[PDB]
Amino acid sequence: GVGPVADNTITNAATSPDGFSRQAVVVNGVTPGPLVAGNIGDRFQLNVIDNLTNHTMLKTTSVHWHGFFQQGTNWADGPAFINQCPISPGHSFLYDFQVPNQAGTFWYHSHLSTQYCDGLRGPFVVYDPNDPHASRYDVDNDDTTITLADWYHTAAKLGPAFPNGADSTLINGKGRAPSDSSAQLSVVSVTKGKRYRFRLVSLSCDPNFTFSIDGHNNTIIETDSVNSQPLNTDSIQIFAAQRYSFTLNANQAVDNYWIRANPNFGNVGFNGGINSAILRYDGAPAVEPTTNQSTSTQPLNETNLHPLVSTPVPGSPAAGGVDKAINMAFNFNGSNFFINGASFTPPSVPVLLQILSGAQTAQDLLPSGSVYTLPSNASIEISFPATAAAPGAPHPFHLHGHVFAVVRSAGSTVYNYSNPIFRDVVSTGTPAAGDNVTIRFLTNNPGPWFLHCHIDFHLEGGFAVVQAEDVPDVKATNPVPQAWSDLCPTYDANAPSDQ
Ligand SMILES: *[C@@H]1O[C@H](CO)[C@@H](O[C@@H]2O[C@H](CO)[C@@H](O[C@@H]3O[C@H](CO[C@H]4O[C@H](CO)[C@@H](O)[C@H](O[C@H]5O[C@H](CO)[C@@H](O)[C@H](O)[C@@H]5O)[C@@H]4O)[C@@H](O)[C@H](O)[C@@H]3O)[C@H](O)[C@H]2NC(C)=O)[C@H](O)[C@H]1NC(C)=O
Ligand SMILES: *[C@@H]1O[C@H](CO)[C@@H](O[C@@H]2O[C@H](CO)[C@@H](O[C@@H]3O[C@H](CO)[C@@H](O)[C@H](O)[C@@H]3O)[C@H](O)[C@H]2NC(C)=O)[C@H](O)[C@H]1NC(C)=O
Ligand SMILES: *[C@@H]1O[C@H](CO)[C@@H](O)[C@H](O)[C@H]1NC(C)=O
Ligand SMILES: *[C@@H]1O[C@H](CO)[C@@H](O)[C@H](O)[C@H]1NC(C)=O
Ligand SMILES: [Cu+2]
Ligand SMILES: [Cu+2]
Ligand SMILES: [Cu+2]
Ligand SMILES: [Cu+2]
Repeated sequence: GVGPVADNTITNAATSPDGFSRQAVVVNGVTPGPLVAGNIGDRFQLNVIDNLTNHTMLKTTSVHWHGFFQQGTNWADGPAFINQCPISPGHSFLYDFQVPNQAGTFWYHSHLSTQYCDGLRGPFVVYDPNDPHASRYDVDNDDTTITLADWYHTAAKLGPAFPNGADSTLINGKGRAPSDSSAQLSVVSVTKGKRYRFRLVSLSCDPNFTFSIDGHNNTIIETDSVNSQPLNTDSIQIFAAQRYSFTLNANQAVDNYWIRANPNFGNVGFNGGINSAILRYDGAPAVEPTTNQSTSTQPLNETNLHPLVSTPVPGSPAAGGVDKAINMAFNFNGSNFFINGASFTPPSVPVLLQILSGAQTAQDLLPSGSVYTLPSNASIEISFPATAAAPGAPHPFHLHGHVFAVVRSAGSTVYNYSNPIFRDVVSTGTPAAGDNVTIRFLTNNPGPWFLHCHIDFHLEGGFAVVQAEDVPDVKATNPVPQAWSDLCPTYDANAPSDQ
């Protein structure tokens, strides 16, 4: 829609995606924000204009472009106090980066506190003119992007620290809450006889969703920005921050069909058309579907996903057969999450600025115990053993600046060192199954990269660490613009009520 070169204006506005009016953080007037798009090889120049006025939802902001490597532009990655100080109200900041070696489905969101739950989130697509999946579909545009979101009637800072589900699931920005069962539902239009590349994006801040379309099967062709071999499914459980592209063939009778996105907790099911949208074939009447849900007989299993092209797993085919192995031991005390004994507290000086100011060892870098220094050009293995010590399972963990191989998926005891799927957000599963979800990546990208649970309320509680990669090369590799250098002084000069 907008981009690669565009203004993104951030404001507070009244919205009613489920008929319930509340103040939210919006992008160019809307939540979810507009589709940002471009092509592989593009330079993106996204000018984020901070016109926020509401301290409760934060007047400052910082935008993360989810899934992008940001090689040589660590400064524009987004996480507050990791890669930048927040943009201040009444100021603008230009995110200027390239996407030379990636295509697929991404998203953007505030990476400051829990601000993205309040509305600052939208889809981001990078098209491939030579897309290897192009022969599998006919249509791929603005109207084939499907966004999923949890929506709350009480703002992130005003409700419980860990809410027990959303008031409504939104599909393409609309959904129903119990307060209004006649609220406008989103309609996705299809012309019979065409195949559509639907890009499913979870903008969720907490819950995962089990996505299905009545009377239609789906062919998965992309997993978080990674091209997969075609996998036919009839349902997709999608965790917060994950993406899938699936091909839908509009080959059924001209009719209305229920699109379903059932959350794992909160208001579950479909009473009164909650958790629902409409698949309308051209020529079908402007009414609700009356189609019935069928049992999923081909649900998506992550272990069934494999890259479209041969993609070697970092290291050697053995447990710990890497240059560096890291285990993440989880703890939770009622209010804060801990990884290996440390609950993340954002430092005063952004980690990247600390590095630029000379800090290159874990010892010198702040916060103490939360920063892991990684060797350059090395294979890394990280395990996230599921434990009842950290409730809120299944936790979807996300690694910035990298795609990783999922050598062991949730609900599986298999270690796949041959052809596992690569992605950027992974469910760590449940302690009930004795899950030990394990990932592998190569250190090809100098800079500090955030590694955290993508349930934003959990991130807020400190469920995060920093992977500081190739620290002695970070400054030379990531030259910073004057505008970036100016962010921290401006932010630190703010009255705390203007934050
Ligand atoms: C900054 O942002 C924060 C967070 O978004 C705002 O916090 C809100 O604070 C107020 C208290 O001042 C709370 O108000 C409560 O709202 C309850 C629900 O209100 C809805 O339902 C009402 C009955 O149907 C309806 O009248 C009301 O509409 C009105 O308010 C809307 C905005 O909320 C507005 O868009 C409409 O035009 C209309 O004026 C709501 O739809 C209500 O039941 C309580 O009695 C109480 O009034 C809010 O809950 C807080 N919001 C959230 C999301 O948590 C804060 O106001 C913002 N500051 C400024 C200056 O805007
Ligand atoms: C989506 O994929 C599923 C799973 O492959 C398909 O379900 C299959 O549908 C066929 C045809 O409807 C079923 O076979 C038929 O069964 C009925 C009743 O037993 C019988 O009367 C017919 O003669 C025929 O054999 C099949 O059982 C079923 N498979 C499973 C495992 O559920 C579905 O058709 C696909 N949907 C579309 C629209 O492509
Ligand atoms: C949890 O631990 C943090 C320190 O990391 C502390 O600030 C907080 O008070 C604790 N909360 C409890 C005891 O629930
Ligand atoms: C998970 O895997 C790591 C590394 O292989 C291992 O050290 C750890 O003990 C495992 N945890 C569990 C609970 O299986
Ligand atoms: Cu993200
Ligand atoms: Cu990210
Ligand atoms: Cu979590
Ligand atoms: Cu992040």
